Amino acid sequence: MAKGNRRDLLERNDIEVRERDKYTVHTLGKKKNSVAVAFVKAGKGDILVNNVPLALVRPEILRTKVSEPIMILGESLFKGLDMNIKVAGGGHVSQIYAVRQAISRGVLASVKDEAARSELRAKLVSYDRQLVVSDPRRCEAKKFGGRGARARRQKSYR
Amino acid sequence: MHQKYTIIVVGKDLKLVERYVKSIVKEGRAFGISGPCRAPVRRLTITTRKSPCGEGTNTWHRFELRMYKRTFWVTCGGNDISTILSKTVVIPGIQVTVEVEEP
Amino acid sequence: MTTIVQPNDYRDLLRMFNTNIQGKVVLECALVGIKGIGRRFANVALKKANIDVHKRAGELTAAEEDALMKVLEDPLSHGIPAWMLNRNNDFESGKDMHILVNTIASTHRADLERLRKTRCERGVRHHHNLKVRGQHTKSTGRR
Amino acid sequence: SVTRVPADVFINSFAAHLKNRGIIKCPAFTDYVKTGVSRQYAPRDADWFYIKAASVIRHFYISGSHSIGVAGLARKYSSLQKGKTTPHHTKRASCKVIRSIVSQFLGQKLLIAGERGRHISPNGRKMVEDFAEGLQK
Amino acid sequence: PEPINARVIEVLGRTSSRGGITQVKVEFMTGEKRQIIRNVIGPVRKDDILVLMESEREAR
Amino acid sequence: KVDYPTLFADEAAMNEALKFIKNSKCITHTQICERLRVSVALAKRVMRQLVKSGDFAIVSKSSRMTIFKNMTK
Amino acid sequence: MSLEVALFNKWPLTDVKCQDESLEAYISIDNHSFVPHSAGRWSAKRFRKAKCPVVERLTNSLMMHGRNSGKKLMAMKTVGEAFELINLYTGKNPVQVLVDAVANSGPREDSCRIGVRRQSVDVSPLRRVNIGIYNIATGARKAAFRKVRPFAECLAEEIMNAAAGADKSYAISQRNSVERIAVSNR
RNA sequence: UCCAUUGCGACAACGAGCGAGACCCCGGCCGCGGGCGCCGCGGGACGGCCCGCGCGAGCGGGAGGACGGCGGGGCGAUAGCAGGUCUGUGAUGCCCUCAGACGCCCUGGGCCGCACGCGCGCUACACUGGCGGGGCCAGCCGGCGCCCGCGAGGACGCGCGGAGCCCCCGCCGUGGCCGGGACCGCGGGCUGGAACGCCCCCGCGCACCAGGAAUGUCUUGUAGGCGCCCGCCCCCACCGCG
Repeated sequence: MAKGNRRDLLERNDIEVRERDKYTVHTLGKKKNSVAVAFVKAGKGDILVNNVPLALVRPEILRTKVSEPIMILGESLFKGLDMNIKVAGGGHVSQIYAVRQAISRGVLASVKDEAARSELRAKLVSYDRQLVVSDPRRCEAKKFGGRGARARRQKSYR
Repeated sequence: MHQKYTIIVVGKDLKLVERYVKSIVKEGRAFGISGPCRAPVRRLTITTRKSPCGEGTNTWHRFELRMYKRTFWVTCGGNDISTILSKTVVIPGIQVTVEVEEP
Repeated sequence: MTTIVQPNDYRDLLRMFNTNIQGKVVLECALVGIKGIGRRFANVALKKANIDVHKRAGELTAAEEDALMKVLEDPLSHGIPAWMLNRNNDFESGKDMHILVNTIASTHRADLERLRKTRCERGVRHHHNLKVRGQHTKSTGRR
Repeated sequence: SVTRVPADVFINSFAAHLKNRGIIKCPAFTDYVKTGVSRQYAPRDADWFYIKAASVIRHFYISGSHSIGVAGLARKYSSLQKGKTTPHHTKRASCKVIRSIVSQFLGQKLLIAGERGRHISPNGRKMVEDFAEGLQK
Repeated sequence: PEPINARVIEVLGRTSSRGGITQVKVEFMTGEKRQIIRNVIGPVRKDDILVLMESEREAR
Repeated sequence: KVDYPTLFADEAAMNEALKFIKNSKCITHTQICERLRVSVALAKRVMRQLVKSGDFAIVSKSSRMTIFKNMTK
Repeated sequence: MSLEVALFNKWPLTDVKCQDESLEAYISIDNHSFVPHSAGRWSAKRFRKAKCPVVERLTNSLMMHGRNSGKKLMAMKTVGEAFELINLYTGKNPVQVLVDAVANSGPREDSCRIGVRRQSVDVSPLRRVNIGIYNIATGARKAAFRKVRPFAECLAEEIMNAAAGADKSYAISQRNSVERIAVSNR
């Protein structure tokens, strides 16, 4: 239902103010019509999605996909960070991929050191480059000649 | 005195509708008139066959007319009806750039 | 259900209303073979009759069988809604009943006879073999 | 709370408890209903009412101070109508059962009346969270 | 008789109508080093390994 | 063309049906259906009984398919 | 290494290799996501699909016919069940079995009307592996149609029979027929 | 040489122009400003860098980058057709009709009528499935509460709000069967002055076991599958634009 670019979602005004400030880092990730917003604060370590524990997100079979940014690296740094992700857009899979992208970008920023940041960048991008850089391709239009983007209505030459 | 008045600008052309606001904000330099909310564009759409008789390959015209609009409800009662007229005179005269004031 | 070995009373081939039901299919759907009895009127009928609807047809027993017979001839006297009967109303009785295989032939037949004598439009299209409802016949269903 | 446990277990356990405690009591018209024009046949299970009620109460708890209309819940139980030699079209569920369920809940003060519709009363939130923690272990 | 696998070297381009077939100048990386010719279907590129069932065949 | 009983009359349900598998390690409702020459639901119920007995265990349960193993061998 | 990408979290991917040198570098059996899914736009290049994980290719062909076009998660589940069955029967790591099945299939000679006096030409490795995959998928699909047994059982049976080299399999039969008819035209 | 009379280099030719390009709308990255509602102004990508060639324009490979080599649309040259349109118009020449009217209006009927031939489509022939319960996310954009009724619908009162596929648990078990829903019989409602129009319920349950000669369309968010809004509209979408 949510567009993804609403001012409310982008600024995460849903959270109460006194807890809004404690989140410092801001991150973003998207795939196709899906926008995921992540706020980070250092802590004992934990993740959330749309007010849900990270484990119990229901593509089920894609749990490893939502958690790849973690098991790729060590849990050492993920231990000291806590996230409150909020996602909205089109399709379960798109939301999944956007979420993992946001996780990667957010963890990358919080390192606070540029050299180790570059080292993590090299490690992560070696694996699936589309964990940091976004995916560009997007749905295209349809022309009146046919009933699809490229397909045309069947023609009878006789 | 104070009226919680509103300013609304409605038009089709992006050029004038964007230049006119700049003059308005100039005129409201000291009366506190501030940023305008820019509403989503109301892209009206119409389609029609290009052939009056419907011969040949079926083709379609696609005309659309957008309706940009901006709102300067900032004044509210911050200004008096005395210079609300002054608000409406120093502004430039654009041929088509409809506007209306309500409290 | 919860049955592996067959009942000692297992009736392998049931019979009712001149129709025979094989005793290896689930109960609710096997009864559908009766003309005038579908699913909706099945699961409702049994339940009012205190019968398990997921047990094989071969496992029921006379007492259950006859109990189902009763609700199946005088149903309105058992709570079933009046909007559920196949014949929601009758022309001469003026009441609401449910008719079955034995007397479902004389329900479109005698209906037709009424149409004929009155010389209605609907009856004529039934005699020359034409569609009855507003239907295009220029190119539809060519024989 | 509830949000850290999947809906599959929570719904069934709360349904069993709701039947045991005698909170909701299935009426007579639960014998011969199809639950929505979209469907074709009737529910196979013998206690669908209580599952439905538990899903509804969870829905109300998740919505917080927002208010949900009887029809608003009916669009979340919509299905697809098939068997018509034409493209399938979506349809809404039934509203009478939902109405009876909310009436039964409100008669127990677990559901406060708002300006439009209703929302979860504080004691209802208490109960939902209590069962959630009780089954969390 | 045994089909011996070949190492590809230099490709002389398509040599057919409708495309599809491509020419090649393979050689035996089995230590033989016999720069012979052969014809190949589908995509192909340098360093490709091919299994010839005719140890001795020609085309041009 | 092929007709399968939905329940064993007697004996069949222990002399063999509960024994043919015993001389097996892996199985599935369809494997036995084609093997034992009977319907599927019978295999489902019988496998329930067997797992309750404890001899047969599960490896990958799902709604569509549930492979079993002969732990007691 | 820092991480060991175990497929489905049950079978290690470390010790796997195809003995055949013909297409060793054309079978990507090193880099595999923990699950067969991936959105990467493989084949955008020309030879890009050469590195795509083999299992992903395998699942991308089980949704061929129009009734199943676009359903990938079902295919992941199907492949999981198939791997359970294969490990159950044979007892060795399924991925090795899959690579053997792909290797044995894949013709080594074909008949084309070069330049119909069809002649016998050799075949590129990539076509070999693609054809092996396609033949396996279609052979499993054919049997399961209008038949009691499920798709996954057919898939497993096909893979075991192929890796066994038995001509009983559909794919091996097809390969033998093609090779022989090509020899006819040499 | 270029997808291109797009370019390099010659020549009784010299010098210009139109079309092509440039151009306008949309989308991907970044910045500023403002902000009820994400919407206004700008940067950025240019065969630019490296390596091969080629005088040459330009071709092949590798990088770095949101994007790499015409990303999708709009515009559309000269000349021409007895192509369509007098039934789109206060656009029209000449004919025909003009007080028993081809003028305008009213009541009915018809344009749907059916032994048959085919053109664009829709539903299926099932286990990669059908039924029941549950969980859940879109965009062009968008209106809701209470109470009766099985449902379609109905009486009130106010401004408030989004789905199929899919995933999970069970039943069915290769039987034209729980696949299929054409056709037909009672009944309950809506629009309208007026049902021949449209919805819902019970019942009956046609062909159809993957379709010959022949033939059509398609290269990335593409085919295919899945659904959702607008158009004409008192009611109705298997259609068309999206």
